[PDB]
Amino acid sequence: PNIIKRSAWEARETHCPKMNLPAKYVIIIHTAGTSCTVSTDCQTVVRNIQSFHMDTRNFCDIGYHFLVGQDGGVYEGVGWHIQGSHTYGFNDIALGIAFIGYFVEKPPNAAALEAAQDLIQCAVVEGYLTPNYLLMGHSDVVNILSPGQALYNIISTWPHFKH
Ligand code: NA
Repeated sequence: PNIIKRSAWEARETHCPKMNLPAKYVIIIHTAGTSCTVSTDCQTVVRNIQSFHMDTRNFCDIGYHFLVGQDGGVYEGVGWHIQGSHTYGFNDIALGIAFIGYFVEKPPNAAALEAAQDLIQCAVVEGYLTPNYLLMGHSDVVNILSPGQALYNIISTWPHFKH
């Protein structure tokens, strides 16, 4: 897919750690904030995410390698060659792809989903991602207690658990 570069959304220039390529994992994330369905709005959101990550979160740059808007566009975060700040303990081996929006109740539209799969496939073709890469959701990294793990299963039987 034709990637919308940092220059397009007027990203703040930085000098961050380099990425270890090819990446071996793809971690899907959602920004959990507002979505965007037209390019101009997506550029604004991406720019504001970079500012928040840097100024408030103290990250070196925006934490995602790429972001996907519901305009069907793929937006360069830090890109292929820069380390992410999206999932601690995996930022230099995992490509963090974040869907712009909140997708708990509804999924991103077909345009966004297809753009994401196209990006992942292209990553392998170009050598940015290993052909035997592991795809997972943000919560799937083992250090984040999640469903299926022994401890999670036990606390899910405790009072007040999600109710
Ligand atoms: Na986990």
